[PDB]
Amino acid sequence: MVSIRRSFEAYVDDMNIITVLIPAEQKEIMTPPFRLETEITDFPLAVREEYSLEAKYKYVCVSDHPVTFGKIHCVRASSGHKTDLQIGAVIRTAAFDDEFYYDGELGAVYTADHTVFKVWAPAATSAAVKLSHPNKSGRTFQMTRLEKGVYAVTVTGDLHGYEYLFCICNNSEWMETVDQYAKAVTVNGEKGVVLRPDQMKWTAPLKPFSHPVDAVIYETHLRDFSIHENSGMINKGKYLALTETDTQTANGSSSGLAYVKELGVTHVELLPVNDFAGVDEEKPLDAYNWGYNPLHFFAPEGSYASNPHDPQTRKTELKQMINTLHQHGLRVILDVVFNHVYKRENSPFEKTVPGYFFRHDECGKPSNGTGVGNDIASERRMARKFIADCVVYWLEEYNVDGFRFDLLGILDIDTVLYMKEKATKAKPGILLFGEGWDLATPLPHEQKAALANAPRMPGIGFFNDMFRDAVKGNTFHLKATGFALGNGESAQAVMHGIAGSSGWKALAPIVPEPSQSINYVESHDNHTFWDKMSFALPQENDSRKRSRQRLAVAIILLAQGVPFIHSGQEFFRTKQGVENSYQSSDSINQLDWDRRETFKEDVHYIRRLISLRKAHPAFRLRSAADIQRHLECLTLKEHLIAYRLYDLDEVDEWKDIIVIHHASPDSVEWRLPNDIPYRLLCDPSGFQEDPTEIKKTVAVNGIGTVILYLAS
Ligand SMILES: [Ca+2]
Repeated sequence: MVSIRRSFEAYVDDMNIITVLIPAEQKEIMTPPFRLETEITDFPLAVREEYSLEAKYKYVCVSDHPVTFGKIHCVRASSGHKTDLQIGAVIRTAAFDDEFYYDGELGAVYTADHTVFKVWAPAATSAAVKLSHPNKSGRTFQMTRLEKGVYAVTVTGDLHGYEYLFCICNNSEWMETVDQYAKAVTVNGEKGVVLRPDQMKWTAPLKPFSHPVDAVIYETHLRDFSIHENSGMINKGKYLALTETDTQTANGSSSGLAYVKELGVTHVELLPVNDFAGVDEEKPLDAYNWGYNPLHFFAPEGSYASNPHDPQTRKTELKQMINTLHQHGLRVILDVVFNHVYKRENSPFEKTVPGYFFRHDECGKPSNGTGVGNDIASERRMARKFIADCVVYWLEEYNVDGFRFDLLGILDIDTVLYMKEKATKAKPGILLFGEGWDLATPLPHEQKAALANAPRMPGIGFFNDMFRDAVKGNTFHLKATGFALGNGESAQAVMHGIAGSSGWKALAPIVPEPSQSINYVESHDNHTFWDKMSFALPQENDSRKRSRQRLAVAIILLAQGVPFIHSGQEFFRTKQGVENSYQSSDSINQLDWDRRETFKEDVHYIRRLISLRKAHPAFRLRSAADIQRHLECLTLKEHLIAYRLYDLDEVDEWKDIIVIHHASPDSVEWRLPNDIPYRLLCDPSGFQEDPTEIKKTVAVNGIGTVILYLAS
């Protein structure tokens, strides 16, 4: 690794302190007094303290006046030697943040007449914009430093289609980088692209969503969803697939958009659609990736587009997909990754303002609470601005309906509340939730947007890992089993989840209100419910396993809270035992439409459970207080849980509702809390077309759910 040759080193580690490092074998030569120099300036430096290091001797110096950024600084030793003042830790100080915070817009501001380019690079001494265009003249123009560390330049002419890169000079080293706010990029996101507004017209206006507990979330990956040969969709693994109406499998079973609509889901959650690394857009079939390797936060991923070479195309297709879903009454949730970037060292953040956008440990090294290399320092003011900017942009430009925050716990609460204010204002009713894991990132525990602090984040939901493990079984231990798999030890936790996880007797609340509990038993992470259960119950036949998985769905779908379903879960999706399929082949990750046909009856069961939920508000109480007033547990045994919803006068169409979950293949009788005749709406066999009436007792035969209801 080559480098600029320098006599000694000097860094601005704080607004008024300069650290001078002198190579050991020069300690007696390059000695103090040290002076700071710049055009029009030459001041003395006071040595607060000095001490030896491995191969260098250090001097912690103080300056009477705070360092002025944007200009090259020289520090001279008494020996006459000099070196350029480099950037130190000063960038991560509150003082530095308050001095340079910029509240204006950044990026490329286009007009048919001219484009204004702006980049925040407070610690830099120079910046320029590099313009290029297919078969055209390339030009690089110096940018001017304005207030708040912002560099800008106005380029006359119509820049539509022009590619651009920023050149930022930090510590006398120029780095080339894509605009952090790039809203379009070239294939494989190598350069940003300036594009005129595409005049997209949203023709499927939707009123703000009623309430979180009224949603049914369906998590899917754009490639997985339609890549299968029998998917019935033409644009396999592309944005346009979901725009295809009335598609069906070879045997005639509904597929794609029609399928999703038919299931009764309200929100389709998509894995990362912003540009990420992991798939060569030039050869999309040669590799696969979930997409959790952020490159450009304001631009779409190119492998899902019909043509990744034409900058506007991916934008057009993602917007059409979203508008079409809306035309069909479906809403969209975007999985976003503001907790880290792919390859910190070469990221736009690091190349523009070194050390600013990432958290560091006490030793000065990048923290790794995310476990993937770096943690975005959301608490830094321009980072908080970026995240808020990004969320509002996706809402305004792509008209989405919510966001699932990957590693939500890595973000700081103030940032979360700040973006929430801006996001809900731009789009009333949107869903905002994520995995509030308490991770080892350098933030005080009460500042982490973790589950534990849910009480301070009203309007933000969290994946309920407790309810997940209670029903399915511990996720960390393959063999561990949950209530649905026959473990009576988790019956109470399950009942707690059924009640919205907002407190149950001796059990402390998981979240304050049910609107904040994302109830699920499967997601793209870890083994699918089918594969997990297959390892935990190696001696159980497929038929029984199917009943257990259907049981887990009924528990979640008939539970207070916000139901979440992993795509393919409805038909026992399997990944061949793969635990973490982030980069596995399509054979592993594709949505198996053949399996969808095979278990069309099971899929139908979950469809009925969803319709049941939608037709009865009793399952969608809006507060822990209302739940305490209409839900009560009637029986809690190792393999049997019976609860009921009552006093539903102005709540439900039905006067009383009883739900019994049985997790054992044996048969048992269950006494009702009264002798009034009820309607047998469902049993382990599934829903009954013509509900028979039963009295005093009811048979509970095998694994499954029985539902009784009293009309009015
Ligand atoms: Ca990409």
